[PDB]
Amino acid sequence: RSYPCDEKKQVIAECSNRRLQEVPQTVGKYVTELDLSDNFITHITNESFQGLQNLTKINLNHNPNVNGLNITDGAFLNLKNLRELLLEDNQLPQIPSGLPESLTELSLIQNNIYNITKEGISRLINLKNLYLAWNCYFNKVCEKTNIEDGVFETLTNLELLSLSFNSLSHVPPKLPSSLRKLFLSNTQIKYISEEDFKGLINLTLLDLSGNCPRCFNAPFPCVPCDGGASINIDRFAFQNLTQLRYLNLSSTSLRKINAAWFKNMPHLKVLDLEFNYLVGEIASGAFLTMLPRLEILDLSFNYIKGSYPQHINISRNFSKLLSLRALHLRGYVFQELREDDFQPLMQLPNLSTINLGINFIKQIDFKLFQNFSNLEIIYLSENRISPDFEFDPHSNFYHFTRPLIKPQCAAYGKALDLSLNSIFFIGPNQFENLPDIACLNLSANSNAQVLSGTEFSAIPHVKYLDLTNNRLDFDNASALTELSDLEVLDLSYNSHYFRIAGVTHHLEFIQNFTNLKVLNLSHNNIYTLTDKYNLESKSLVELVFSGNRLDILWNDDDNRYISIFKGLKNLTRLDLSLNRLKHIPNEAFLNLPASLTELHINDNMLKFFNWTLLQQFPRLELLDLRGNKLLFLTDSLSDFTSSLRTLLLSHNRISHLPSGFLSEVSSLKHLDLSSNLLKTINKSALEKLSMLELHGNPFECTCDIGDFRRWMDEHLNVKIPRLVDVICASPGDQRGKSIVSLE
Amino acid sequence: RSYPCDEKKVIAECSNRRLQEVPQTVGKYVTELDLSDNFITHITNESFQGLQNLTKINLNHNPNVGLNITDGAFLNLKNLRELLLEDNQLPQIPSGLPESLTELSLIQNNIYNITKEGISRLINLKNLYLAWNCYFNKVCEKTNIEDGVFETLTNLELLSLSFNSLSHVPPKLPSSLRKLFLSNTQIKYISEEDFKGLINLTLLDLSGNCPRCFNAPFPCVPCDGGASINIDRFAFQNLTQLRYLNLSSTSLRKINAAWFKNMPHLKVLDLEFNYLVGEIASGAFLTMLPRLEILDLSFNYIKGSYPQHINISRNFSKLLSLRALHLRGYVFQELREDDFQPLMQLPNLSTINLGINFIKQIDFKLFQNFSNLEIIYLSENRISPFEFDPHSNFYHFTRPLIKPQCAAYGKALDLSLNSIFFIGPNQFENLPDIACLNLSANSNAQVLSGTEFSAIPHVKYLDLTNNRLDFDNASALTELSDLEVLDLSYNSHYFRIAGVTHHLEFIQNFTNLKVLNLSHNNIYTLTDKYNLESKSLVELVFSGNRLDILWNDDDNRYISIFKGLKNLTRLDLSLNRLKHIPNEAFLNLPASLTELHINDNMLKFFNWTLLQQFPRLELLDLRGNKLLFLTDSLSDFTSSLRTLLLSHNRISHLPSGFLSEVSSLKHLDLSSNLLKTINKSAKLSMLELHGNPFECTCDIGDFRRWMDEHLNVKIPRLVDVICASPGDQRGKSIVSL
Ligand SMILES: Nc1nc2c(ncn2[C@@H]2O[C@H](COP(=O)(O)O[C@H]3[C@@H](O)[C@H](n4ccc(=O)[nH]c4=O)O[C@@H]3COP(=O)(O)O)[C@H]3OP(=O)(O)O[C@H]32)c(=O)[nH]1
Ligand SMILES: Nc1nc2c(ncn2[C@@H]2O[C@H](COP(=O)(O)O[C@H]3[C@@H](O)[C@H](n4ccc(=O)[nH]c4=O)O[C@@H]3COP(=O)(O)O)[C@H]3OP(=O)(O)O[C@H]32)c(=O)[nH]1
Ligand SMILES: *[C@@H]1O[C@H](CO)[C@@H](O[C@@H]2O[C@H](CO)[C@@H](O[C@@H]3O[C@H](CO)[C@@H](O)[C@H](O)[C@@H]3O)[C@H](O)[C@H]2NC(C)=O)[C@H](O)[C@H]1NC(C)=O
Ligand SMILES: *[C@@H]1O[C@H](CO)[C@@H](O[C@@H]2O[C@H](CO)[C@@H](O[C@@H]3O[C@H](CO)[C@@H](O)[C@H](O)[C@@H]3O)[C@H](O)[C@H]2NC(C)=O)[C@H](O)[C@H]1NC(C)=O
Ligand SMILES: *[C@@H]1O[C@H](CO)[C@@H](O[C@@H]2O[C@H](CO)[C@@H](O[C@@H]3O[C@H](CO)[C@@H](O)[C@H](O)[C@@H]3O)[C@H](O)[C@H]2NC(C)=O)[C@H](O)[C@H]1NC(C)=O
Ligand SMILES: *[C@@H]1O[C@H](CO)[C@@H](O[C@@H]2O[C@H](CO)[C@@H](O[C@@H]3O[C@H](CO)[C@@H](O)[C@H](O)[C@@H]3O)[C@H](O)[C@H]2NC(C)=O)[C@H](O)[C@H]1NC(C)=O
Ligand SMILES: *[C@@H]1O[C@H](CO)[C@@H](O[C@@H]2O[C@H](CO)[C@@H](O)[C@H](O)[C@H]2NC(C)=O)[C@H](O)[C@H]1NC(C)=O
Ligand SMILES: *[C@@H]1O[C@H](CO)[C@@H](O[C@@H]2O[C@H](CO)[C@@H](O)[C@H](O)[C@H]2NC(C)=O)[C@H](O)[C@H]1NC(C)=O
Ligand SMILES: O=c1ccn([C@@H]2O[C@H](CO)[C@@H](O)[C@H]2O)c(=O)[nH]1
Ligand SMILES: O=c1ccn([C@@H]2O[C@H](CO)[C@@H](O)[C@H]2O)c(=O)[nH]1
Ligand SMILES: *[C@@H]1O[C@H](CO)[C@@H](O)[C@H](O)[C@H]1NC(C)=O
Ligand SMILES: *[C@@H]1O[C@H](CO)[C@@H](O)[C@H](O)[C@H]1NC(C)=O
Ligand SMILES: *[C@@H]1O[C@H](CO)[C@@H](O)[C@H](O)[C@H]1NC(C)=O
Ligand SMILES: *[C@@H]1O[C@H](CO)[C@@H](O)[C@H](O)[C@H]1NC(C)=O
Ligand SMILES: *[C@@H]1O[C@H](CO)[C@@H](O)[C@H](O)[C@H]1NC(C)=O
Ligand SMILES: *[C@@H]1O[C@H](CO)[C@@H](O)[C@H](O)[C@H]1NC(C)=O
Ligand SMILES: *[C@@H]1O[C@H](CO)[C@@H](O)[C@H](O)[C@H]1NC(C)=O
Ligand SMILES: *[C@@H]1O[C@H](CO)[C@@H](O)[C@H](O)[C@H]1NC(C)=O
Ligand SMILES: *[C@@H]1O[C@H](CO)[C@@H](O)[C@H](O)[C@H]1NC(C)=O
Ligand SMILES: *[C@@H]1O[C@H](CO)[C@@H](O)[C@H](O)[C@H]1NC(C)=O
Repeated sequence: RSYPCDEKKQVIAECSNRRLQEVPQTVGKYVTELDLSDNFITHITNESFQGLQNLTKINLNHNPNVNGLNITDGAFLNLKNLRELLLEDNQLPQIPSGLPESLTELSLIQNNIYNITKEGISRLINLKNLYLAWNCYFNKVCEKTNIEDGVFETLTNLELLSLSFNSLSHVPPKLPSSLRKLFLSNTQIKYISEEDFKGLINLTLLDLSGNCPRCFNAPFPCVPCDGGASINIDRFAFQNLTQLRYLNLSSTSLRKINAAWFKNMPHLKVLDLEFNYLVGEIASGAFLTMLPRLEILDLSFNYIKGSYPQHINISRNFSKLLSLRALHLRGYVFQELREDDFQPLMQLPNLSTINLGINFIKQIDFKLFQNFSNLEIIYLSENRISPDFEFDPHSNFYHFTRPLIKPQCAAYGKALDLSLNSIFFIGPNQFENLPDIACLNLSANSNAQVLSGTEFSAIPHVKYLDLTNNRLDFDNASALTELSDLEVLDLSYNSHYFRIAGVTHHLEFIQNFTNLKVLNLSHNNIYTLTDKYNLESKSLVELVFSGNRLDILWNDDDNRYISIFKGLKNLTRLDLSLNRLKHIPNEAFLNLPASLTELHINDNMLKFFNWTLLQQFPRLELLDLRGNKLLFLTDSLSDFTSSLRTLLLSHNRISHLPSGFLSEVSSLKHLDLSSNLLKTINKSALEKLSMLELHGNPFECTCDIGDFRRWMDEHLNVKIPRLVDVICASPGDQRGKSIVSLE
Repeated sequence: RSYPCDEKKVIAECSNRRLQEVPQTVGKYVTELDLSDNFITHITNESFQGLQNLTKINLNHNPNVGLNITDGAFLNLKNLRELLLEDNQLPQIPSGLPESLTELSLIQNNIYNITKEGISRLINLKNLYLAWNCYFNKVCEKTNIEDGVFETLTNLELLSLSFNSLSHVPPKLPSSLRKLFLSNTQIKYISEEDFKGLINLTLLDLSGNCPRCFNAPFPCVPCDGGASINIDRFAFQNLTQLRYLNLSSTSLRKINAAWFKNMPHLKVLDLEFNYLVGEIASGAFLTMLPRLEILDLSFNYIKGSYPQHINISRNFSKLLSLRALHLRGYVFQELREDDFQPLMQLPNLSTINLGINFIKQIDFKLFQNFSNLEIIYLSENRISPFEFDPHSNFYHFTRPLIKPQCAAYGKALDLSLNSIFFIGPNQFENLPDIACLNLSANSNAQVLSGTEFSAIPHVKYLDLTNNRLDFDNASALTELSDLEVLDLSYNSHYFRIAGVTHHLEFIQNFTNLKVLNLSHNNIYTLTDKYNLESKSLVELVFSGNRLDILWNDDDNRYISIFKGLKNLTRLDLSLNRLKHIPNEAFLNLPASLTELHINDNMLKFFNWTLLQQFPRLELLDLRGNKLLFLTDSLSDFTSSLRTLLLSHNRISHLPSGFLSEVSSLKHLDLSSNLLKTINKSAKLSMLELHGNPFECTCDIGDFRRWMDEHLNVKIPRLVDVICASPGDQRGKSIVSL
């Protein structure tokens, strides 16, 4: 049984974030990939891996976690098959000397390396990917980056070079022509000469973002080119970049795009022009002629500060972008979207996504979207429609790359996102002349209206409706029923009226949906309903009821809600967490749908749980009771269940395991007992279980512990994670140490 | 040193201490004993034997999480006046309670039988509480009141019987009564005989008898066919001294004016939760109330009905003494000027409350034409551009409608929890001279520009919390020259977004601004001006923001973010995720500070030597962090520090000399840390140590010795200052060795 790492085959040794002080000498001979990131390793020497000649990869990132990792000349030199070596965030002062010449990936992102030397690098002929980003940047106290002449020239298999967020001042000379991707973002390069990318006939990606940056409102310390000038790109800079697919020129202070940049660039797929000053160019846009194969165009945050124009001015020459799939125009900042303003786009055959987030737009003429060929995502979030390093070095710096629309919503069809606006009620004609919308997000519009069964009549086929973070007033039982096809409904965070005991709350409308599969009512603080105390639906499969007040609903002095979930005949998944529950009336538990396969009651305050009532739940596979105050287990659990696969009891107050509880239920694969109060496990508990969790428990590590230890050896198919977290509370000398390490 | 209680001046506070039974170590000299919320299971004549000067006993909520009392167990207690036995699941009144009893509370038990044997022996009772013994869907018997049981109680002033099944006003009540409480007692009928003889009654509560049950937040049984309570027209005839009358939720559709004939001093009339819409618009009984100060007609809405207007009878103009009119939940669309006519000449009408009416429009000019409103309460409308506490009102909350700190300044207008998502140019035309304005929770997303409040320029307290304000203009709120308190908490919406502007410059422009709250805005980036500046400002709350990011190691722009706050005495930096504070950032905090909070962050280290630049610093709060050790040189860094809070850190060892370092140091909190000892080595008035894991061997004795030799050093919760080790000491307070 491996220690300290968790070893598997897919041979990986997961060994991260385990407070290891030195490289463990206890790693299998057979491991090919070792991860020791986020540990406290302070030294590496020609000893540190002596056992492990079959190592293809070592991750040593972020050591030591909260001064600097200390690597000896040739410490890795003995590792003949070492391919990928990650050394990020290790406060290195130089590139380690004597690296094995077999390397293909080297990463030194986020260290203190300001000298890139032949001695360090030139001998590594097999390097494919080399990452030196983020060594000198912002107001980090650091030197200008010295790149020794010809250091890269010998790297003739190098496909990816990244030097971003270093002070370079000039594109380094003598780059090998093997290069496919070249990242030089935020490098302080003012000027790009015809010579800089001369040879690079294989380049597919070039990133010159952040050189001559647009600094207004920068969320980082930002230094403009003198006068706020744009980057200066020679007319012929890109001449031989025939294979370029991706070009990032975000925040280079462009007022003018040169069309001839693109003359020899027939395969260009992505042009990123965020954070420039391109309002003028968006109105003119000759360069657009040059880009009929472009799929993605990001023109976000090019606004003129202070200027809030009536309309957006889009060149007719947008019509020429025949391959365009997505257009991003956040942050142009304009008051009104009129049908004609988007004419140049209405015939683009493959234009699927339009993103106008964050434009402070007050009005939109929605009939305009109809006229589009093929829109699948209309993203209008964040407008004014009405009735220890801050930046991840492995992320895009200029936007977020999460999907615009949850995938679960977009699978249903056309998507319209009106989240984070001011649509505080939906009027009669609000959704008029819209397309057949299937996925609709109205989250956080502070919508306080009484829905009544007509508001979505124009878009009756909505299948996924996100109404979270509003303040909806449920005083009408026809609400939403115009949506016969509704499958998913998200009503989380509409507490506003639910908190007020004296106003009606009608949730009757739920029964009227033929196809409703998932319903989210979390964080609504539900403690009182009007007239009908029961949730009913023949359809519903999942109910999420976390963060309401079942403590008040199932209070011992009130019977009204004793069956609140019973009418949910089709239910398999129920979540009752964060309901302040101290106990559940037996009658109320036995009234939970008998169809349940998955029940969560975690993060309440349960002192007692009545295990026997499980008998009314033949199909129950998973039971989550984490984060309650549970004191003991039943000793005959298999009397009460034959289905239970996963039982979670982390973070309770269990001090004893009953007689043979390990082998109590055959069906139990996964049992979680971590962060409880076990000081041992007697032979008593001995007499299909894949995983058993035990970390956090205060173990008494005397010879009383030997029974279980023996058990661990006799059942190595029972996985016990985090063995370094399965710790002796006592005795004094054994305190801190893993139970697994003492004789 | 008292144990296990904390004795004061002579009051033994001994509640919530996990006591299995009454402690036998109670100071013999104690008057009041609090043992509420322990796990006590039995009381005998043995329990309180040694204590004879007992005025009062509290044993509520025992055992907490079945209180057996023996007959006559309290008999030996010759001076016992007050006895609290709430929430003990008693099956009967206990027998043999002493005669000296002036106050008995038996709220929340299982007592269904009120007996002479229990009660009639208690000649001296002023106050008797028997409420909440059988109610709702509790399994309980109808309540038996033995005939005449209260007859002998001729000093009885308060009798509370609410929330029990009575069905009739028990007969034969001592005429001493000032206050009779009979809410939710299932009494359909009030006869002429029921009160007749109670000539000193100032208060009568008949609420919840024949309840209005629609949308009730509790299991609710109406009288047959929604019928009203039946009150005999001479039922209140000899109730000449009545000041408070509660008829909430009695299903009244009609009020008999003549109930108020002999009652010309009624001050409070509660008519919540009935059906008095017609009565409100006709209302002869409004003539019979010339001294009435507070009238509550809330929640008399007709369900479904949502009328254009509110119909207020002319006769409201006879309510000459009216100070506060509560008209929640009438439910209607539009408040016109003509509709509040009757109200305009009432000289003392200071408070008008229309919360929760779903109102869409108001003619704000109508409030001018009143004689002297101090409080216009319009929260929770549609304006645009055991569950229950047995010591609270059942039908409304009793907290001030407007926070006292805001009302203190003058006329107040509360428009919270509406949909005023921007303030238009006339939103505040025709208003009185408002001094306190609440616009919280309106989802207002506007760019304030220094003109929106011109029509009410003397606002001194402005609550704009829970909005989504867009700070894109340095002149925001600058028309309010008199502004003293500005609360902008919970306006994260746009501060989240790196790409839009965030202009806080406007703050320097106020001569008289004292308090600024910017909590929970997740502020991490600001536009152009990176500094907060004010000559006047005295307190800044900045909790719930991102100083971890503002003060990041690779950015210098915010290193002086608070320096320009030259007059500042209180600064809150809690909940900012700070793992460490740059030294140059700390030194840049205003030197005027007297109080600094940096609790609930994640600090591993603290540069104590930095305290030399803060010579007026009295309170330093570092609770809920990850500090691993204290300086050993504190005397050298500060001579001003009185309170030092380190609760909930990871401190393992107390530095030699620490306990006698500092002269200014009154109060030191080290509860919930990792102290195993306080070795001999290590103005002091209080020292908190509960929650630490002490080694309870002989090493500990030097500290015990220390405790004895300094009784002037309070150490609360000694019950909770527990041993972790060794195995035979685990569990035991460190005094009990
Ligand atoms: N460019 C951009 N993208 C944003 C923005 N806000 C959200 N996003 C989303 O990032 C996601 C990643 O976009 P990004 O353009 O940064 O990177 C793309 C594009 O550069 C590129 N791509 C993607 C699609 C395509 O048709 N052609 C193409 O070249 O492949 C990357 C991987 O993204 P994937 O599409 O596989 O998730 C997109 O998923 P999205 O359709 O929901 O809108 C995108 C934003 O402001 N700008
Ligand atoms: N009656 C009533 N009061 C409500 C309601 N909602 C909030 N409140 C507030 O609770 C508070 C308590 O009022 P309530 O009528 O329940 O009880 C009063 C009144 O019954 C009575 N009183 C108060 C003032 C007075 O002039 N005359 C008078 O008889 O003494 C009690 C204590 O008041 P306090 O000392 O807390 O101000 C008031 O302080 P408030 O001015 O903000 O408006 C009140 C509500 O819906 N109804
Ligand atoms: C400028 O524009 C280009 C957009 O083409 C950006 O390149 C993209 O950079 C991200 C972040 O490093 C890369 O994503 C990462 O990819 C690796 C490898 O597959 C994976 O380990 C990470 O988790 C993450 O997915 C992405 O590959 C890359 N795009 C392409 C086509 O290679 C560039 O980041 C932009 N520059 C800045 C500063 O925003
Ligand atoms: C309201 O509850 C719904 C339903 O539970 C939440 O949406 C669901 O969120 C879960 C994860 O939180 C999604 O499951 C995940 O699927 C992904 C991708 O396939 C998988 O990688 C994850 O391990 C996980 O299984 C689930 O698909 C999603 N369901 C739907 C229908 O969208 C929702 O987040 C809740 N709303 C709020 C505001 O919290
Ligand atoms: C019916 O209306 C009357 C209006 O007076 C309400 O009477 C009030 O009842 C509350 C609830 O206990 C009393 O509050 C208590 O005041 C005493 C003062 O010594 C204090 O010790 C308690 O902690 C508690 O705060 C309040 O005094 C009382 N008002 C008067 C003038 O006595 C009554 O509660 C209403 N009934 C229901 C069921 O809501
Ligand atoms: C925004 O910050 C202000 C200033 O901290 C908060 O208002 C202040 O709230 C405290 C209590 O948290 C008040 O002090 C308390 O006063 C009461 C009554 O005098 C007293 O009983 C307490 O012992 C304590 O002294 C303080 O007066 C009050 N300040 C003002 C100017 O009203 C405010 O609550 C914060 N807002 C939010 C939404 O968190
Ligand atoms: C509806 O719009 C809201 C608001 O933008 C989306 O909420 C975001 O969701 C992502 C992923 O769930 C989170 O990481 C963000 O934190 C959320 N933002 C906020 C402000 O809450 C929501 O996901 C959208 N719904 C769908 C179905 O796409
Ligand atoms: C402004 O309006 C809101 C209306 O809710 C008040 O916020 C409430 O404050 C009370 C008293 O502190 C709290 O107990 C409530 O929980 C708060 N409710 C909400 C929804 O936040 C606020 O106090 C009012 N401000 C002033 C100055 O009176
Ligand atoms: O927007 C509105 C308008 C009126 N009502 C009415 O107010 C009462 C209490 O909520 C109910 O009868 C309901 O009809 C609402 O709930 N919401
Ligand atoms: O409501 C608005 C309208 C426009 N802008 C403008 O948008 C840009 C980014 O915030 C800035 O120039 C600002 O003037 C806003 O910030 N908020
Ligand atoms: C790191 O360790 C090496 C030897 O292992 C030593 O020569 C060197 O001085 C150390 N450097 C630091 C800064 O610890
Ligand atoms: C673009 O849309 C056309 C139809 O207008 C379709 O034939 C073609 O397959 C689409 N192109 C891609 C790459 O999806
Ligand atoms: C629901 O609202 C509609 C629209 O006004 C109305 O016709 C209907 O009567 C309402 N139904 C209920 C349950 O009140
Ligand atoms: C909703 O379903 C119920 C049947 O349970 C029915 O009474 C009602 O008319 C339905 N309303 C709509 C709009 O489908
Ligand atoms: C029950 O749930 C299943 C999904 O597992 C679904 O196919 C079916 O429609 C549901 N039953 C009814 C009556 O809707
Ligand atoms: C109004 O209040 C004042 C001051 O408390 C009081 O003296 C006066 O009698 C009241 N006026 C009336 C008409 O009740
Ligand atoms: C703030 O907005 C007002 C109103 O639009 C305008 O007059 C003023 O110039 C603005 N001030 C700033 C700081 O831009
Ligand atoms: C606020 O004060 C600053 C300088 O202290 C000044 O620049 C600005 O014009 C002032 N604004 C207003 C609206 O008074
Ligand atoms: C500083 O605060 C104190 C107390 O509020 C006050 O006396 C003084 O006016 C303030 N100073 C200035 C310059 O506003
Ligand atoms: C504390 O700050 C002072 C002043 O900057 C500095 O001299 C000292 O080194 C700091 N000490 C620690 C513990 O960092």
